[PDB]
Amino acid sequence: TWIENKLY
Amino acid sequence: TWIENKLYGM
Amino acid sequence: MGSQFWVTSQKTEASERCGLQGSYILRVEAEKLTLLTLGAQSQILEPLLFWPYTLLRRYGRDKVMFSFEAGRRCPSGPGTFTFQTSQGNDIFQAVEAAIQQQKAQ
Amino acid sequence: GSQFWVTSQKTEASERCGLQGSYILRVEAEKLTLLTLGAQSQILEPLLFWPYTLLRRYGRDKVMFSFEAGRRCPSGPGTFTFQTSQGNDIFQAVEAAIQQQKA
Repeated sequence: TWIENKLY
Repeated sequence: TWIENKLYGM
Repeated sequence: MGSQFWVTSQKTEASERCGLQGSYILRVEAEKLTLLTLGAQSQILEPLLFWPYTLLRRYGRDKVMFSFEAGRRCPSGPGTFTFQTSQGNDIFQAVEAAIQQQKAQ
Repeated sequence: GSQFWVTSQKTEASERCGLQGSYILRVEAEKLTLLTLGAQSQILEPLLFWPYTLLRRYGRDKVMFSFEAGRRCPSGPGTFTFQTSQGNDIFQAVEAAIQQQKA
């Protein structure tokens, strides 16, 4: 399912 | 060639 | 957005009213058909006409063209638009596919 | 960008944003936009935007696509869950779009 968005 | 579009008017 | 096709306008009353003349891009999207043309030359583009699917009465095709009849709520006004093209069928499967998905909502 | 029809699955952020039913979730160059049909017009009209730079995280399975918008988003933070069978395709489209920010 998820991945933390590094472009944040 | 043709078909009536049931989605017409919805 | 959706599939795009290089088509040529074939005269009908509706296309004359809207001033259609030669070749255009016809693209099938999620909720409508859009007619695009190419500005001067960079072969740059922008939207000319929108035919929302809930405003398309019917449509058909063959090895020579793809056609459709717009309802009277269209910016185009009601009537038939015929575009000579050798991919009428692909255009028809793209349109039919997109409306069945829109209807499944 | 590319468009997907989806169905709003209740969350606190979705409920405050008045969301419910079907929509088009569009994966564009630099953002995610949620669209609906114009009552008059009958074409897609933007409802909400979520720049990639303001999403905390996003995920997907064979039943949905969801994302967690951070505070600076017009909608407020929270999880936005959308029922769909194409989550992986939306995941992969956002993946690439964010990837192209190699500019």
